Amino acid sequence: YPYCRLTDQPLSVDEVLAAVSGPEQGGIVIFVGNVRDTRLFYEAYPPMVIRTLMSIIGRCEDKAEGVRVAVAHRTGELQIGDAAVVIGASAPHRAEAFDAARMCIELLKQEVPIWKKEFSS
Amino acid sequence: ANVVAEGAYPYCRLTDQPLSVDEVLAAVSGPEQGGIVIFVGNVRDHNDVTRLFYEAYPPMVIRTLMSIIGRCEDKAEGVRVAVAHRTGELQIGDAAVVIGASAPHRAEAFDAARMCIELLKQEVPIWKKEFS
Ligand SMILES: [Ca+2]
Repeated sequence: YPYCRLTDQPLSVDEVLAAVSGPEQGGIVIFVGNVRDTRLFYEAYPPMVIRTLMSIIGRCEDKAEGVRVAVAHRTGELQIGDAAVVIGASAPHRAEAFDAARMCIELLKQEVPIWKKEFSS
Repeated sequence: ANVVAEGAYPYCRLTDQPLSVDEVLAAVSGPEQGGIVIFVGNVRDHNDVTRLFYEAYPPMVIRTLMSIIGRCEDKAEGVRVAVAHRTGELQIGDAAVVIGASAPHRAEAFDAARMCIELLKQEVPIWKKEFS
């Protein structure tokens, strides 16, 4: 199965990178979505979100041969500098890894149902 | 062997040692960088060892990389690009290049990363041979 995580813990670039690596993957694209410049919370129902993430991964891998996609999304409280999402896509060639990573994040942004809360301490 | 531009310098590293995603990632991170894209170009197999060298003097290659970075950064506001490049003897699976690009938003980060690798491949001349 693909690497597909929804967690309250800091995301791992190492893990996403490893999930997507392999002898035949010449190109790897990794997207990191960081929190920019006050408290921030992500609230989600994990079963629904994870299912949605799996759907997205399947559609992205479907575009070209040898394409591997991994996704990690964070929930809970976040700080400036924290990764909210980490996406990895690999392919024999760089074009297909760029295509899959970009497709993955656009779909995620459009589809993953999430509540965003902002208040001030 | 390692040469790296640190501080205010744009991140540029030439080495014969294993590359690091984390270092490149840190190099383009910032309070206002909301979207970050990393490209890793790996040695893959076509039926086990690859030797890679510059066709030019390393300082010439650095000038080239620094110029490429400048141009990629000039395309939009808040764009940061970083390049790590490895030569010598590499294994199947080894990273030959790690590129990082960041920006306030994701679109410019993807643009910068893609532009960077494209300019690199057409402007940085590399001696490449496969061995057994
Ligand atoms: Ca050549």
